[PDB]
Amino acid sequence: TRPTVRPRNDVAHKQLSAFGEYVAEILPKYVQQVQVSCFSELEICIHPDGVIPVLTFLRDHSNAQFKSLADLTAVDIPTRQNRFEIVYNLLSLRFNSRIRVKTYTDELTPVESSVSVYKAANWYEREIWDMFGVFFANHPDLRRILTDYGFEGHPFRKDFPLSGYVELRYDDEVKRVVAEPVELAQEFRKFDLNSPWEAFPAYRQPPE
Amino acid sequence: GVRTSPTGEKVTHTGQVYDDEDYRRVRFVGRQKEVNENFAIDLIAEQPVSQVGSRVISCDGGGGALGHPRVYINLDKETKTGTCGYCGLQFRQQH
Amino acid sequence: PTVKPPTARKFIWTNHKFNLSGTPQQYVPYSTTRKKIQEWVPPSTPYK
Amino acid sequence: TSVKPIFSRDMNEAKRRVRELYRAWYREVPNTVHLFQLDISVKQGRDKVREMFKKNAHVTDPRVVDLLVIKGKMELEETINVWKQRTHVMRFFHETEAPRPKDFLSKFYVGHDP
Amino acid sequence: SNLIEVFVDGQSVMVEPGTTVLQACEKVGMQIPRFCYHERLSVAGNCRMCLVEIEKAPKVVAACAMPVMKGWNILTNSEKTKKAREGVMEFLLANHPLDCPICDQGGECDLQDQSMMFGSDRSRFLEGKRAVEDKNIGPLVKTIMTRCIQCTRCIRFASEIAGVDDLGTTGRGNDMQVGTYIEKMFMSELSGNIIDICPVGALTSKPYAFTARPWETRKTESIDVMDAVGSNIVVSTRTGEVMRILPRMHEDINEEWISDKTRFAYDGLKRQRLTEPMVRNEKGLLTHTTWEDALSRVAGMLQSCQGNDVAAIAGGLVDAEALIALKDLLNRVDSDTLCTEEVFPTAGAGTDLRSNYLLNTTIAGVEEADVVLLVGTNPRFEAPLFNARIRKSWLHNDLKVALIGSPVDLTYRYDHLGDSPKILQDIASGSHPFSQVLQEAKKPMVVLGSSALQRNDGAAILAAVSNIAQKIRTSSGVTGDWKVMNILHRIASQVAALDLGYKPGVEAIRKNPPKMLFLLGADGGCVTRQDLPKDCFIVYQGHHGDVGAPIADVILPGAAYTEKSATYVNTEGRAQQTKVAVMPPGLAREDWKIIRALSEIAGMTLPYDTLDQVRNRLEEVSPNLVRYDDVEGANYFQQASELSKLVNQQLLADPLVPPQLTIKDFYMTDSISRASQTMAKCVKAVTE
Amino acid sequence: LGLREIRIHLCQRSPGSQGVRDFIEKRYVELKKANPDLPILIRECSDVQPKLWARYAFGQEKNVSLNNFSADQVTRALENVLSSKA
Amino acid sequence: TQLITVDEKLDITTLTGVPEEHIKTRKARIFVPARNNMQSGVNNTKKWKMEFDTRERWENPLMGWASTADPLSNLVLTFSTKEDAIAFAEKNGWSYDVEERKVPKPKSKSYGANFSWNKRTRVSTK
Ligand code: SF4
Ligand code: SF4
Ligand code: FES
Ligand SMILES: [K+]
Ligand SMILES: [Zn+2]
Repeated sequence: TRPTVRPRNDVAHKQLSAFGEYVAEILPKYVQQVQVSCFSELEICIHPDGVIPVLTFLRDHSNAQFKSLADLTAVDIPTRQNRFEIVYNLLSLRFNSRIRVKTYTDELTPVESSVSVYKAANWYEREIWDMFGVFFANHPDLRRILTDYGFEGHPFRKDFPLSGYVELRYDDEVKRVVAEPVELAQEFRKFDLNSPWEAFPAYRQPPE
Repeated sequence: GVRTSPTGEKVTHTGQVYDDEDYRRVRFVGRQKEVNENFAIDLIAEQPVSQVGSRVISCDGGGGALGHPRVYINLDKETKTGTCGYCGLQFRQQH
Repeated sequence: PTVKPPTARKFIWTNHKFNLSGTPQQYVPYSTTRKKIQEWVPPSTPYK
Repeated sequence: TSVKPIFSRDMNEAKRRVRELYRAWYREVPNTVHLFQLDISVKQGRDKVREMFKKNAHVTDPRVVDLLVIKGKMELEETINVWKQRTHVMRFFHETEAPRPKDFLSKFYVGHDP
Repeated sequence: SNLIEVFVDGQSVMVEPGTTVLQACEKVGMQIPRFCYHERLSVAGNCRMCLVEIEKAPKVVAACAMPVMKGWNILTNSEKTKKAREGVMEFLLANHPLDCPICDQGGECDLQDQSMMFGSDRSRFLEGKRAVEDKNIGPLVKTIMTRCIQCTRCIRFASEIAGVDDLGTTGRGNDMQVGTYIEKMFMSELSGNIIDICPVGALTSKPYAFTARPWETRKTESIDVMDAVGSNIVVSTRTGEVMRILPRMHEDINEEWISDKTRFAYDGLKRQRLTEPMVRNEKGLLTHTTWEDALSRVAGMLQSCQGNDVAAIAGGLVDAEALIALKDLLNRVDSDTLCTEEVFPTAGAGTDLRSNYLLNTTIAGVEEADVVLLVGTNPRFEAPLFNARIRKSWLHNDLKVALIGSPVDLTYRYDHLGDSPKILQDIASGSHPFSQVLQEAKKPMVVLGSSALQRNDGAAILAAVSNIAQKIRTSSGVTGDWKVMNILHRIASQVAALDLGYKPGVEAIRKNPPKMLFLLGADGGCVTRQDLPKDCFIVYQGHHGDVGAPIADVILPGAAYTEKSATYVNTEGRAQQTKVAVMPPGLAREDWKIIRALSEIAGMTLPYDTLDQVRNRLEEVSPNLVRYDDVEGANYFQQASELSKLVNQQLLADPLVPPQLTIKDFYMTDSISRASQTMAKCVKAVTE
Repeated sequence: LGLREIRIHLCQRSPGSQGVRDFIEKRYVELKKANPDLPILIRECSDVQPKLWARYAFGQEKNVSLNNFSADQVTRALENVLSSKA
Repeated sequence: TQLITVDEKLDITTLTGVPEEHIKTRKARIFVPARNNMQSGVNNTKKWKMEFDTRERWENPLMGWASTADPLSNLVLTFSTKEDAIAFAEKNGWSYDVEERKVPKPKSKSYGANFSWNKRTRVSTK
């Protein structure tokens, strides 16, 4: 298993599991799950109402010092009743490490903003509202940053189609760029690429 | 050997030709209809048949790695010539 | 190519053509497939 | 059934926010018409605002109407400051689309839309 | 309970004795790789893909054949299991030709998928592969035996399910070929199903060959309408064009098979279609005309009638929605002369009770029976999958089959009692040993074919069979849950029309001739212009123009069964719905939409606009039509038997000859099949 | 101008249809002998309340609820429906 | 407290931004997809698929490409079981048709049945 297989590190896995136990024991009010992946990456899953009292801990404790906010992401999983999965990625420079803090929300449930902790989120979660529809409480300046000004609907939801609902064209009748219902010259060919055999035995879910 | 429909249009090797009442022929006025004059079937038709000394024969299309994957053709029958799946070449046995 | 000529083939063009856009020999796209669904031609005989 | 509120505790506060949004839009319709050099009357824009407000007037959930009020505030902020264009304001008034058929006979003549 | 406990990967599970290792691993949730094992075929065990290791045992066992024992721990993903799978893949791909880019199985091939997910990634074979000469078995299966792996599903299907016993394995060793040893045309009613059970690309659908590819196709579930079985199918289309038809999985109807007519009617579905309304010109030649003019002409000629001067004939491919729409439209004009092509006797109970015109038990009830008595039918060509179910019960359940009619082949052995209908009169009076055979039976079954009811004395035969069934049901050992009187149908639109209250047969029109006739795809020619008055306004509403379209005055193009959402009821009373795969070509619309638009333009507008309102109307007239995939039992055979005993009808001594005898009369049945090139090729192949 | 067809929807198992079942169990037979040309369509289903649909001339329809009815009450119901003739 | 009580059905048609005609006139379909009969794997029949109907797909005037007008023609959603699919379908106001899954019956396979003595299950060839 030497040349074509990725090497496995166990000291980093043990240290990340120890830090996960440390975090889950320091904060038992909001932390739900702690899991270390196979490629040595820690994940903390907490309650949404504990987004803010956890993160500042990871920004201010001497044993964590996760001073950088790398990426902030929401993931749409329509199976769960809380279809939006907010993901904070934190980087600690003094200890040279990376952590992931995950939480959940639905459409109508507000989430407490993180601009009081990391100022970069002042843009990041704002883009989330532009793409998914997750409302963030006490945001300083919340407005759409990527989509069009008159755009209705959140495009990154999985129920939103690939092509939109309106397409633009110039009109000499009104001398204006107008929006019309979408009519494609060629349909987007949907491909069925999933092999019908069992993919991995180690990731086998139990049946009903 | 292109055939001419009596609407004036040349006919492609796929057999497509616009009918005399079709309006889409107005896309060809003031311009030309581009059609390949090298028909594939009429160019593979005159290629001679090779007699081999064994029951089965391997075809790769020539050039080694520059052709099609190598396929083995059985020539057990004495009525039809064994034609290659990819290249269209046909082999047979001298018996 | 004066010392290394290309291999001769029966389908290689004997004359090169420049860009023909804007001229009456320019390329226009068209479908290369026949009619997909045929139509019921009515009979020519009287119905009585 | 226990949910977290955002701004509106009950339906009365949400209706108060709706009335505030309509007040602001009725205030800012003439300035939107004058500043963008829109070639329509003030009454057309004001009754367009009324038509949209009556169109979205079927909701009984405080959170949904609260989010509608927030999105109306976003539209008001994008209109009050000149961030939109003439086409963005005129996109509400569909002027290029032909009137679609509505009765069954005309839709049967046109196509397969059920 | 005698369920013993076994282990899969250290996890306990309880199974019945006789459960294989493959079945236990499937019960836990891992699908063991296989090539020759099939869950509806006999176990062969001659590919060794299913080799797994039981712990504390120095040999790998075949999971497809070996039964489990108590305490067995099946190591499904240990080292030696993977070594055995990799060796089997190396041996399987040692002689396989490099034919994937010319193959029609590419993208849907079991060998490629199992080679990637279980086999190795490079070849140690440095020698020459074998090359097997190709054969031919008809114009339905393109035959390339170079790609066969000798899995022997061909022989097991042709011997067990199809029951023809012509395929075999000739040779010994590496030169063994799966063929027929002669120039024999393998042609049965379920031939094309072998194309479904070839894990490699050895056998290919010939009309489908070199036309499409699985990953670019869209799959739409639908219902088969070419017979009254009601098979569930999947139509795979490519960019708004139907490409191929595959069977679905339904353990009560069509388990994973379809007939060849279902498989190959699509190329005739895409030919000779009606794409525009046609009206008569000044001469009388049918010329094209927009929707408004034709609908106005029909409404103007319809408003001039009142009473029994309008009628309606429904073809074999009509949904219940258009049936109820035309029923409401002609009830506004107050005409009750609504007729179907196929004749059913209304004497006695008639179409009032549901118990005397359905396959009353189930399709699957043949598994719970032991004596079956067919009366004047040929179920091999009328309902081929019902015949396959009877054959399955004959093989496994040890059935006892008999037939009263012409000596026609049924792909098994039956008791030919003669073609005289008077033999039925022998069974009711006990003057035959078969009366005692039915008497000592536990769960008997009497099946009466629809083709025996289309003669001039169908009522007498129905009365005799009903008397026989009610004599067995009371005098013999029938508990009460079991139902004895069954009727097999052959038209998908017959049961749905009879459930809505239509008058079966065309005798009502022939009694009093109308001045306006409505045809819903009535290409059977039940009536012609010699059975009608001088000035008749015949209106045709169908997709294919075959027989009733040249004689029509106004032609209204409609939608086929793959082009509209349609509610169909099979021969057992189960209701099913089809789905739209491709929109109808040209200016053709859905049939009930045409009827509703005609009613709206005539001032007799019906109170439904969309499909859900029509289904609400269907629930209003008969609720069982809106309960999908749910069969409802129809009781009260006793009342029908009591009502059928009054009018004593005399029989006929003519032999009970079904109209379909050989395979050459099976392909040409309906309008879709009559305008097909594959069907004409099949007829030319079987008649030569 | 007349009665054209009668429809009786009922259930197979629910006790609310039970008396209606008794009608078909006891008094349907000669009823079919009473009217030789009136189609009385009996429709049995799984979980449907009893009903009686009577179609009159020119598409007129009448609905009479038959839930929790005895044999005599349902006999009076069909007798009134037959004696309407409107 | 910081919590309120809402006792109404979740209807978010007004916040998804979809047009009206693609809300009331579209019939969604929730189903377990059937196994492709050309293959033998059953991994593709593990999760529920929510799809929509098929609208018109006409030919292009240039080369006859599949020109369409439905924006929801390629929308396929995957749900773990039936109840969340029904909840999501009723959450966006889409009228739905639900088909129950069809589990195959566990057969009783015997290898010795091909070699019986007094039964019809004797195979003719092997
Ligand atoms: S049968 Fe399968 S492995 Fe063999 S050539 Fe065809 S696609 Fe390839
Ligand atoms: S042709 Fe296919 S199904 Fe028949 S024996 Fe060979 S691999 Fe099996
Ligand atoms: S599946 Fe068991 S040996 Fe083939
Ligand atoms: K195959
Ligand atoms: Zn070659």
